[PDB]
Amino acid sequence: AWCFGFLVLGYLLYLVFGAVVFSSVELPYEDLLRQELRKLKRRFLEEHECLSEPQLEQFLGRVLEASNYGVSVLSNASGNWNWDFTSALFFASTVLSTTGYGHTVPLSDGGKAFCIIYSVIGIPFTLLFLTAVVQRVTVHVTRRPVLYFHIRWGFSKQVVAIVHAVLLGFVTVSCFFFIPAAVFSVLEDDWNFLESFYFCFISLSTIGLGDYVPGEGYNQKFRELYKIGITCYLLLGLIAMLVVLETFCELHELKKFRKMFY
Amino acid sequence: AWCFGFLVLGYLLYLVFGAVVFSSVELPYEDLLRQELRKLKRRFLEEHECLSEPQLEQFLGRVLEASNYGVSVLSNASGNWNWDFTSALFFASTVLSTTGYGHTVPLSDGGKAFCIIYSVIGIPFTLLFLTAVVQRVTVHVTRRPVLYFHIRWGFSKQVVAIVHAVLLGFVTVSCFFFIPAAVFSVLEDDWNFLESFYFCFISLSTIGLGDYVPGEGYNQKFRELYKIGITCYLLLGLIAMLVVLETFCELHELKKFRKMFY
Ligand SMILES: CCCCCCCCCCCCCC
Ligand SMILES: CCCCCCCCCCCCCC
Ligand SMILES: CCCCCCCC
Ligand SMILES: CCCCCCCC
Ligand SMILES: [K+]
Ligand SMILES: [K+]
Ligand SMILES: [K+]
Repeated sequence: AWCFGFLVLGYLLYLVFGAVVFSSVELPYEDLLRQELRKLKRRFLEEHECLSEPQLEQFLGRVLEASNYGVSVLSNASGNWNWDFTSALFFASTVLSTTGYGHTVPLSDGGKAFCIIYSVIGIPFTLLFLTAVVQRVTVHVTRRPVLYFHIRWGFSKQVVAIVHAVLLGFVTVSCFFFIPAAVFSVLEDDWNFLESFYFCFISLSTIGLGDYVPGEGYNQKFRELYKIGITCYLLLGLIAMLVVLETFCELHELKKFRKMFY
Repeated sequence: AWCFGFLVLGYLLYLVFGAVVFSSVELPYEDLLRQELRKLKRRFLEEHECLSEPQLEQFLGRVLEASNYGVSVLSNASGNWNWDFTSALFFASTVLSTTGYGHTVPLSDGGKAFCIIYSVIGIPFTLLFLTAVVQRVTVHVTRRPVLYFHIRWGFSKQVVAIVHAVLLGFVTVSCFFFIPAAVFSVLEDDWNFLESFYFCFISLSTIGLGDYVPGEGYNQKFRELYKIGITCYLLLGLIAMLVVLETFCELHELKKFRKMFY
């Protein structure tokens, strides 16, 4: 009934809350870096006294645009190749999965045209693949065992459904957040558990903001195999998430909530 | 029946197709830029003959990391502020909407911890808001008029549903892709219709790869109002997309397909 307006107001106010706290958290840091660059650049020109400021600007602009794409001039402009076939496979999985990883400017002019045609057919297609798998998977993982819980012990399905949903909710977080976060943290030599879990969450959830992809390690050994394994893991984790989500919707308490709310 | 395996093989082969074409499209361009930096940096050191290469590396690394975050040293390190309250509001809407816009490294250490707690409660919440609105909206926009089409002219609902779905599919693309792409293209002075439509598609779809957000224009006048209007537009466009998607699922031909497929 009228409560629907309450949800909209609460949600929009929640968004405002998120915005203000994000600004407070990131404003002193960004200001600190801004001040740091505003002294470092000036210092560079000061001590050298041999280089000109307008002339430096063209070089800085070109390199910065290059790093916006994702190619760095560091290491004699010879870092780990960024657009090899394997990384492209990770990129395609992340576009279809809607995680959308990539750099500040991800694709060149021609590649933005192609993405549109590729994705516009491949999003309903991947969605069709995902729904079919969760459908087939959910019957085997969740509905059929609930019947086993219902037949052998002969007690209320609703009690089983809540308990089954929570236990599944725990295993998937255990198996697909805590364990992978540990794996990535030990593997990558520049991360810790919090940051690795951040990547896990932002990957299994389809946010995928920015890039922040494990694999940018210089002189990585099995970079290709790593890339293809984190792609299969990503897609499959989205399935597991899209199964625990499905079971929660089936629950009487949650499905009743949405209907009573409306 | 067995056809399910055919879908999985076709989908995975489709992903491989996307990867190879993406690599071919982006490999010569990235190589060209890589070669260009591999001559430009060397030229810079050559003509100046006053600056040292290892000493330059620290400065380049610091600035490049700063631009990975999204703060540029250009314009005397005083460009349009990036983390003001309004931009943060756009960022929060894009995290909840799962579009995930942001730079190569979007958030500092503290802000990655906060995002997890904020999003983990706010994704089921925004999802709950979205489903409620499409539910209420769909009845008014689609079901009730279909009844008008069904009562007044008294002919097959299925014919109406297909025709109604296509017409709705046309209006929303007309109203929320072609028109906004035109608006952004004329507004922003550095884009054209193709690129603007690319942003529209990647925004209404939850991909949102990289950043590529209109608003980075230097000396923008009404940047704040622009930011808040493109946030309301983004969220609302996701609603319209999540309504045309819903109506297509209702169609007998499409719902039959998924069931016959399974
Ligand atoms: C790829 C299909 C569309 C997007 C699906 C997004 C699912 C998000 C699930 C979030 C689960 C809860 C995380 C805390
Ligand atoms: C909002 C959170 C769940 C994800 C919904 C994604 C919807 C994608 C719609 C794509 C429509 C393409 C039309 C041509
Ligand atoms: C029960 C079918 C699972 C299929 C998983 C495919 C992962 C690429
Ligand atoms: C029919 C209700 C529409 C609500 C729109 C809210 C936009 C922020
Ligand atoms: K995304
Ligand atoms: K998404
Ligand atoms: K994204």
